[PDB]
Amino acid sequence: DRRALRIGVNGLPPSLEPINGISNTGPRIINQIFDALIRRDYFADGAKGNNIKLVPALAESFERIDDKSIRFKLRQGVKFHNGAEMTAEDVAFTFSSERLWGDEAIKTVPNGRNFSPNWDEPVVEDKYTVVLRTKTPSYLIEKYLGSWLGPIVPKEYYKSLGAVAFGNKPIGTGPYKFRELVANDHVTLEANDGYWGDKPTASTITYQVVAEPATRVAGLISGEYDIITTLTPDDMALVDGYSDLETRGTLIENLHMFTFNMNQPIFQNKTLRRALALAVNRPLIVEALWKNKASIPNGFNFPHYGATYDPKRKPMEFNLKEAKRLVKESGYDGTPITYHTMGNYYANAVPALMMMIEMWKAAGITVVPKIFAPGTTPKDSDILIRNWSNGQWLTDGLTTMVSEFGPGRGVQKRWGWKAPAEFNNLCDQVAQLKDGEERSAAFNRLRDIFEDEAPAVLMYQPYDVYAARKDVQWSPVSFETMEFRGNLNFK
Ligand code: NA
Repeated sequence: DRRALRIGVNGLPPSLEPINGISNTGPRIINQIFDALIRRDYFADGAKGNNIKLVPALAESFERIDDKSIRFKLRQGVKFHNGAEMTAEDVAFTFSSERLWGDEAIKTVPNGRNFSPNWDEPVVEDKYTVVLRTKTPSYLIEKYLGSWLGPIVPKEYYKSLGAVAFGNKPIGTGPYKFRELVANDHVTLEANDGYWGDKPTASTITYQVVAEPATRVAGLISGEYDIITTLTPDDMALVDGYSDLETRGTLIENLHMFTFNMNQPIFQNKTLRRALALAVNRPLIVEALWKNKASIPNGFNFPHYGATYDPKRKPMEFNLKEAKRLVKESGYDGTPITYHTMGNYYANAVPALMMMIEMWKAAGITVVPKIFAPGTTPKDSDILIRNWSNGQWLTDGLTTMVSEFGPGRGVQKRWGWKAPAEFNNLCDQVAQLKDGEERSAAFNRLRDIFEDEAPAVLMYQPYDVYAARKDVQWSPVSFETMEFRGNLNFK
């Protein structure tokens, strides 16, 4: 018979509503309850969980009909876990102004517009045909629909509960249905044997919260968990030493960085930001703390961007002499500069910060750690430097250089980055351009402006480490989620 699967997790998301649950901990549950119109086929063509190939999922087929619209022909007879049939009304509601990107929608789905292209209202043409469209040109609609924005929600059930209550009792069409949630303790899912895709291989999946990695590792050894999440390379020797267990790691499409509150006088100008960027010996941090498993990106540039990945782009430079030169040009007077970090919320954050403080001290810059406890929210006027992480969530270069650092977004509006006019004009263009030499050249120009301006300093692409009992065949994917479709067998 099928075995129950137990996953020892770092935590649970604030909600299981597909958008509001977007976090380091939500997608690994959400991916099981819901399906999107398009699925990223991570293991296609022998790829090691990193293929960017998008394949139809709830959409039987789709045809792009112009630079801003796609007509989807949906699978018919597919049911949500409540017994309701999925139709074009459910898909239109999922990406409607009412639920997702209108002004009232973002009161209960705050990131609905942030994670969306410039949508126009979906058009339901018949029971199973829906045109999803943007107001302005967008050759990124397919990638958005294959991203964490994509999960299809049941209109009648979602509308009767609202986004918050739906988040505590989600209903989707996915291989595993929601059974129960005990806040910050566990989520249990059950096999959806009415699933339109392959039969689920686990009878139940339990995500059990174990805050401390050491206790997660104990639980795996003891037989409490079959898989455990959120380990670092340092934990690999202990786990791999057991003949019944093994680590399963992968580079993830996330970016660890530090950024500045550019409203502060010292960071209004690019000079000290550039001095702080050029003084970081990123290879040293990667060798010492990540066992050379983390990757330094060659600019704001990753292979999963696809046509907008530039493999020939030169690496970001460590130039202590040029950093010292810029410290003098900035007029820095030795006042201590705080670096806000919520402990090791981002893996190895305090150890990396302690190494960077010494690199900054070498360039003649005094940076002091301000390790704020979790839950606390330091006010903006108190932040000088702060660590940040950005999930590189589309299989495209738009996210996050354009989505986070673009015009009207946080880095410019809230954190005062006065980006050069060409950067904002190229940001607007790459959202609308089709992939080609113009689009690829514009991203390289945006990358050059980003490095020149230093609104943030890219540290590295982290290496995520899972551990599992060898009798559970399951491979990680290059994203902060877990995929069990064609990837979960009990030996
Ligand atoms: Na993990």
